[PDB]
Amino acid sequence: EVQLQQSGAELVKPGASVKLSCTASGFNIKDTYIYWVRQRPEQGLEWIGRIDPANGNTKYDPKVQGKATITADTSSNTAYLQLSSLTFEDTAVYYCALEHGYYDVMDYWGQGTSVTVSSASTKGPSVFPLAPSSKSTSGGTAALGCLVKDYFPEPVTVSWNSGALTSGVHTFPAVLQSSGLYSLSSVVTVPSSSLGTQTYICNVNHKPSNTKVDKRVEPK
Amino acid sequence: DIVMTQSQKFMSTSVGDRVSVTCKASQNVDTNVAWYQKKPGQSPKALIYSASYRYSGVPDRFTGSGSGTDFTLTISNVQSEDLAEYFCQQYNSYPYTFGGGTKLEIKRTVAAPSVFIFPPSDEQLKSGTASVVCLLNNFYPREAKVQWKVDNALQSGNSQESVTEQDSKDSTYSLSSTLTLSKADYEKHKVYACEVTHQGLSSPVTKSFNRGE
Repeated sequence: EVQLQQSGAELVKPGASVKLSCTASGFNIKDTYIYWVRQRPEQGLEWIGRIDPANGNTKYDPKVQGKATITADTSSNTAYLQLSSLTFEDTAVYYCALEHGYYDVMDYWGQGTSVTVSSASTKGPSVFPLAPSSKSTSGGTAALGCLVKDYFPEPVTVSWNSGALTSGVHTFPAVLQSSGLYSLSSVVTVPSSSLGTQTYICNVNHKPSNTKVDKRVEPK
Repeated sequence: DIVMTQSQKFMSTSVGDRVSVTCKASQNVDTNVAWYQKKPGQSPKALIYSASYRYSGVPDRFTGSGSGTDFTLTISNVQSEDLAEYFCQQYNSYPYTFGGGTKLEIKRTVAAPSVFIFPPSDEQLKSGTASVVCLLNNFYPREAKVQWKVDNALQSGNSQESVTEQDSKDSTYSLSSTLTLSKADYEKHKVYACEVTHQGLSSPVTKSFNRGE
């Protein structure tokens, strides 16, 4: 039905500008108010603004007025959030939200777009297999995974078998290495009996470095 | 500056109990208050509108109440899937404001971790680096200690670890620890081990391998 798809994760320099997109499918946005909110570690969830794509009327939080500009293109069923003069404090996950008005609050949310404001350059991760072995099996179950090492900035997305494998998956929080680069691991437990007939592929996306890797994790 | 204050930053409950999340409005907002549920790694999901009206598909266990400045989200018959952060929000006057959020923690029985170890991949070794990963799966409570030992020598300053959020199905935690050495230092030793201490274990559990099978 209705699905909100936002643009990919970004890494922006201080004082630069970025334009985030929120494309709606399965619903003409002329019947909606489109919202943008951000999430920060301390400030929590913060309302940014709202647009009516039927007429273009916008209502902003006066704290971000001037720095944020929301537009909409009804032809593409897409709303935009333009951020100007980005400061280090603007690092956040930016959500777009859609509401009709009968139940009358943001009932459909996008997946969010992580924006990191930094002067450091992006780095693409290496993806190494964590192969199932006698040292990762017990009780008929086998643990396997992928090590996503040395990247900047967050986030990295990890799926298994293009999303078909979700049970028993653990994608751990990233750790900050001394170099300022991040590392994370993603693991899954599977039957040891079917390691010879099933195929396990971790799909790793790091948008700021255009990294898209499908690593097959083979036993032994 | 209509401030939505949620005084309870965290709340501990058990599967089947009842928990009430409070939301304090600095000004009168009548019943123009909504409640959201933010599961880990997911987008916020709208639970209640108009202070007390649940959404289509929301279970009857989520009940909202309140008027004016005092609001309450009640979760009866708490399920393990209810692990999330719960946010209140007023939409009575611009700018709309959200509460600080309340994290729901679920207490369960003690569970010892399953401990697994992964040698460095051949792919990484050709790159000149060797990472060894120790995995602690599905334990409770969250507190656990991992110690790396190389040739029976306790390691210090060359490892990083992180713990997951509570699992939405069994309320356990998982932990992954990575020991990273240069390939030259890795090939200098033989036995790599992570020693795990946890409340569910009567003695430390050692998971090891010998470099070279």
